[PDB]
Amino acid sequence: VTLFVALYDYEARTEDDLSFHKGEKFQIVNNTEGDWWLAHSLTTGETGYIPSNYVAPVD
Repeated sequence: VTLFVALYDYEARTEDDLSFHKGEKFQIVNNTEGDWWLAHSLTTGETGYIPSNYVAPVD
């Protein structure tokens, strides 16, 4: 798999998005439905939407 890392902090605004900190890592569950991706946090174990421009693939 390709994991992703947060480039910036983000505070959730809705019921279905995740709050996360810069440096948090994610496994992406779905990214075929636009620029908001369904992601799974490796810190919290939660799954929810994140803005895809806030993450980068881990080398």
